[PDB]
Amino acid sequence: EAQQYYLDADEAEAWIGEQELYVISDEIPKDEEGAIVMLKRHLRQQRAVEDYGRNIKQLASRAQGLLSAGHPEGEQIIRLQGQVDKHYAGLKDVAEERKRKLENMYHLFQLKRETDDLEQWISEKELVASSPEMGQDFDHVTLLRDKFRDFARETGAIGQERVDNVNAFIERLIDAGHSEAATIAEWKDGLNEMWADLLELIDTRMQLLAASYDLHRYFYTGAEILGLIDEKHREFERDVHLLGVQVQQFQDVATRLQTAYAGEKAEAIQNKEQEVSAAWQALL
Amino acid sequence: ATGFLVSFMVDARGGSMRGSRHNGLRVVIPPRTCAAPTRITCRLVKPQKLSTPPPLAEEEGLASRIIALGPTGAQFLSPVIVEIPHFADRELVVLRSENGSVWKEHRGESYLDQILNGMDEELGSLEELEKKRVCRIITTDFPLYFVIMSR
Repeated sequence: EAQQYYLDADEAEAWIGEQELYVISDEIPKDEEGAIVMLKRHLRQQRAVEDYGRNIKQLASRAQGLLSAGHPEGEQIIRLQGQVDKHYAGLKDVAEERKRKLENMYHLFQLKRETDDLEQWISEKELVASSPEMGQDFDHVTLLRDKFRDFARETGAIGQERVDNVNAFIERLIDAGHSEAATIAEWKDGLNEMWADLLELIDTRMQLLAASYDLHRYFYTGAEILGLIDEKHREFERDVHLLGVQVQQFQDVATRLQTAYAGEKAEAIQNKEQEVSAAWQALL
Repeated sequence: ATGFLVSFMVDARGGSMRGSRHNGLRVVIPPRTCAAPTRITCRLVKPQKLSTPPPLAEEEGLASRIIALGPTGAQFLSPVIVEIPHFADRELVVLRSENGSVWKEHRGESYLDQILNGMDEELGSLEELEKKRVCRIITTDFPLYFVIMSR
């Protein structure tokens, strides 16, 4: 029976040695896939180690029974058990460390992939945001302006969510304690900055297009007014006072708009203003 | 406090703006220098991004990131001022590339009062800029890239 204990203890020792040096691995995953495979394999190996714990406890129980019974070799036996307990504890640690490492390498691969797809997506949205296309007439600019508004909105909505998700994820890693938290943080900072830049680029593009719309809206309105002056000329008391108000507005728009332009373009604005004024005077 | 991340609007009323991320990085568009509302972008790009980074002689080195001002190709009616911060025997040279494939050297003083076209802005002395390590690039147009180097 003590003779039997020794064999059992030697057997447990050999099993521990085998798991520690030969079953568990130091291999380092090259990629997410490789990591998933290694992790899956590692977790089963670790369940095996935990499961062996039953064997060890039972052996202690026997070493304790053999000691308390006053066996001649009770001191020798209780020592071997201490050595086994120790070696087993060493193996559980090594397994847990490995698990901690694989989870870190894995998660990081996921985050890196998700950050990259997102940064690329942002880069793509920026090109659309950089378009110079100003549009040839009023209907064309109306089109671009309306199309870009839809784009600004779809981009704002989808992007903010994706940004939020990468942020929440990055935070979860750091909160659970990750070996690479300093590097992950630089990624968050880089990503958040790009997002802000995209939202600003989107916004200036929109301001550009609003200004372009205003310029074309003015010329369009001038044309309408000339036709309206002409229509009345060829032609009631109230209608003219009202067309008169419409003219006064056009006059205000022309001055406001003038401050923004210079040279050829600014003059075109003035020419059209005077043309309208002259036509209006002819009527009165 | 109106600074920019990467762009801002400006019209013929002129306008002056500083990078909100980088105060030293300054863009001055004086009154009457562009014909219409223009959307100015100014982005600092890492060298590693170009297909043709500026060719480097033996003791030569970059002193700033690549600077992309937009829109590429834009012509102004007179000159505009862009101040770029840079990092600390040898000499500062601004280089520009019209389309990203060829780099050439770019290069005022008494012009300052003139080119501002009446703008109430307090430009620094060239000596104050050297202390703070900023370069003043005066240009009437934007090439794709400008960079600051030392030879």
